[PDB]
Amino acid sequence: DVNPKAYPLADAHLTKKLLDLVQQSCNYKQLRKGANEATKTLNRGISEFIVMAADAEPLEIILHLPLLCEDKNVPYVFVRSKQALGRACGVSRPVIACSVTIKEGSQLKQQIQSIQQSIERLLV
Amino acid sequence: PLWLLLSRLEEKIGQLTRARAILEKSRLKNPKNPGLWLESVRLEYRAGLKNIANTLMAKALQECPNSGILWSEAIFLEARPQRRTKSVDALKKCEHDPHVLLAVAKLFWSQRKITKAREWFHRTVKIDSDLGDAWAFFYKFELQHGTEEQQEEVRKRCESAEPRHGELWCAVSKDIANWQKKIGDILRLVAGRIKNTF
Amino acid sequence: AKLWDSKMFAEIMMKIEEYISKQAKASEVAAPEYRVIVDANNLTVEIENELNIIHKFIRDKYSKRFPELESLVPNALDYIRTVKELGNSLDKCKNNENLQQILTNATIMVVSVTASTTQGQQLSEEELERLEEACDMALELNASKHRIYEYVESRMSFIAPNLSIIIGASTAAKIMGVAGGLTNLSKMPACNIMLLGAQRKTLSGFSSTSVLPHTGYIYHSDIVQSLPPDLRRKAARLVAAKCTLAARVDSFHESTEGKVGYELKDEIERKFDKWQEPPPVKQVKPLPAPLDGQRKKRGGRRYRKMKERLGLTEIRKQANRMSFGEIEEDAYQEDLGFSLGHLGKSGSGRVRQTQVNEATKARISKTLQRTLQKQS
Amino acid sequence: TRLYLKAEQERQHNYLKDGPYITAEEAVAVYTTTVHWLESRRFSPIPF
Amino acid sequence: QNLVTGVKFEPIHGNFLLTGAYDNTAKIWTHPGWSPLKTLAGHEGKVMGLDISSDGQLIATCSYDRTFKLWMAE
Amino acid sequence: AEVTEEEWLSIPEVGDARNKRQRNPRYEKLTPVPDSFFAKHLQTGENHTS
RNA sequence: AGCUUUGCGCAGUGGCAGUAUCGUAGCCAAUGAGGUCUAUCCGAGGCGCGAUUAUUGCUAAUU
Repeated sequence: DVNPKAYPLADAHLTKKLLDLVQQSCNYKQLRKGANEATKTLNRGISEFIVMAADAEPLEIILHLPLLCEDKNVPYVFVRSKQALGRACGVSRPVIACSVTIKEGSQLKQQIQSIQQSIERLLV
Repeated sequence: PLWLLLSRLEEKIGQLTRARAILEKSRLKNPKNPGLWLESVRLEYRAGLKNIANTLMAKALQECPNSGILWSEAIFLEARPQRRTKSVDALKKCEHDPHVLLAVAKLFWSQRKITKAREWFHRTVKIDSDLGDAWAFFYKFELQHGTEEQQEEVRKRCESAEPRHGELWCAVSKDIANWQKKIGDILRLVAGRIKNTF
Repeated sequence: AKLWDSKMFAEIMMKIEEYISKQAKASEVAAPEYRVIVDANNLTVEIENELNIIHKFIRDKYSKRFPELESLVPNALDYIRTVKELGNSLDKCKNNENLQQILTNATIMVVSVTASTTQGQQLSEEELERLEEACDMALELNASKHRIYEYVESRMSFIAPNLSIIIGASTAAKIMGVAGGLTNLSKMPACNIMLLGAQRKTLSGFSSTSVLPHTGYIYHSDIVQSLPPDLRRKAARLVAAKCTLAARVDSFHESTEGKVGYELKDEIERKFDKWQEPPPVKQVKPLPAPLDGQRKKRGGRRYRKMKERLGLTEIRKQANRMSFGEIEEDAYQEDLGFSLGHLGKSGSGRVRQTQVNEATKARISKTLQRTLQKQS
Repeated sequence: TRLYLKAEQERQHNYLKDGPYITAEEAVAVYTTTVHWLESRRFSPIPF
Repeated sequence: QNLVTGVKFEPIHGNFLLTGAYDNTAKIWTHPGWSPLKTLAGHEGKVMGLDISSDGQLIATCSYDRTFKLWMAE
Repeated sequence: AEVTEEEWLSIPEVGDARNKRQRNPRYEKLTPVPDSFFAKHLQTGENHTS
């Protein structure tokens, strides 16, 4: 199965919703790909939420992101596939961490808030 | 001002956890207020809980993102290589109130960019606003800096502005404690305002 | 008042924790050793934040004597050693003294030339004594920092076993100390890690390429420096990315054997070999055989535009005509025989001058236009 | 061209390895002479 | 108004009911009547758990805010 | 003589390092100078009357 | 019930440039391509090879 270290793992419905929102954010120029860009967004406090994969090997290369999310008060979730997450980001290469940035006046704000509420009530 | 002063008393009392509870209740009763957030962040920072203070500052900046004081303390809450300039760039986009310009001038003076620090101090004083500890910081910097005639010029400009009305003096009391009884007659009258600020 | 007062407390704490570190080193060769490493790595940050304050104080104090040396020597330690060596007497033969070890020869001649026209007054004896006291304190702090780095480098096989494999313990020690901790190192993007330890070295009448910019400890690591200089930037980027991965693994104390580190090092070596791979055999293209058969070419808008561009123009049609027996006058010294022909000359048959054809106007390439747009 | 450029590569490599060939004292003398001349002529530096 | 995690009665008798949720708040309900009495408003993160002391006048509520709080009548 | 037969076989082939553009560049077209050159040359000969 | 945002198609009209457009069971690439400027900052394809009238078809002439 999946690594137990990724405890806030989303189910199929939330996985589909998260991938759809990630694709929409990519279309709106509101997404950052890669763990390094996710870390940069977290340090600058311009991240709505962080989506990271559960197939990263080793998973410890992105387990620092939950700590930064807790420090910066940003929701985070784990998806079951690093290949579908990359495809949602618009990149054929697998992506193990994507960050949805904050853009004032964006039409995705309501969907972003709904996804944040869904994620923040799923970790435990 | 009643909330933060009571919290400061509780900090002085030695029961810092009661101060934390009081500040939390104040923030609950007064949501999205930079003034309570600033004191809440300073409470953990002054208690040595730098990680907790940084987390509280991130939470504070999530709300009220245009707060100048929050960003001004945020950059100096960061290490000098660890995005002390990057957060300055991030906040300068957010707003341009004097608390920003004072913080940027202080950072430039910290790196001994004396010309740039002086220019940003002038922008903070002349352009941004005519209140706060801006004149005190400029005077301290020019005392540290090599300017001698300009050192008295800054004092003359500070005396020219900041009159007995108390608008600038009350804002100066945020860092110069001009609301104290001793300062009530040093350069102004206590009977005029004074008690409005903290 | 404050920095001087806090200096004694910092020195006392550093001495106590250095005695603790020496005791730990003796014991190695319930007070666990990991807490000792954490204390030493926080000591590194404290020493850095005291050394920069001392350097700022010296810079402010020494600016009265030789104000320009700060720009010539941006490095804090080099600044302190230089102001110690020169002191109040700038022209005291110190140029050929230990300065050659402190500074590069080019910047040595630059600082000597600048000191030739210092326009700065001498410093008082109290100012002197304070300056040498600050310099000695800074040198002692640097020595303590070197001792702490040596101790941490001696224990890098346990705290960061994976990252040790890639760049070695020395570079690991340097990056861990400058980052502020293994945890701080992990919570940092690979781009920032590559610039760890970078110095804004002054360029003295040279291009910014000669004085390697945006290069840190990783760029000067053994594996990165072993490549030809034309591939060292990509090597530094790749090694920094893999070191960031290893640090993230190490901060969670996983793969303590070093399996992740060995895999990352093998990947780095494979990529380096691929960059060093000899070029493949490439076929020679023979000359096309001459052809005399008719070839049908399409027309249309594109053909019309190419015909308009390459086609003969009235200004060029008239410049190709030379009058018979009308001996003109030379109009270009640098090239004889050159003439405008019938352009603006009698016998052309045209009263009015021919206008410039705008279809022959000079234009830049699409890729060149893209580069110009990017430059803006 | 090949021979001259090989010689030039050798010369530049030697300059980089042996450092500047003008000692500080000679550089100080030349710079001081230039500064004194410019001050005597009251030359105003060309601005940006 | 968010995912409810901690539900606990008064340890001595059915004096009241204490509830905690991901709404970063806690509420008190009369055990017989199930009507609200006092909303333990506060915290800044999701209230993961809670407990009431055997004495019954002590209420502790840990949260995602990295802090735990105590409640006594004043 | 001591070069083993395996060493003799293992001699690599020589590959060109120049890319496609260097080895086989596209034909470089030659174009006439713009008419502005003739215009400026004929304007050079013009002179003021004062 | 209208209005409107984003992406994807399908067409219509119009403008611009042919020193450029494609091909990739070749290689590398968000586990970071590539970095002259802004570098504790930037973030996406790059390279090699191949095709060619610097995309390719018909049609009309001469043949």
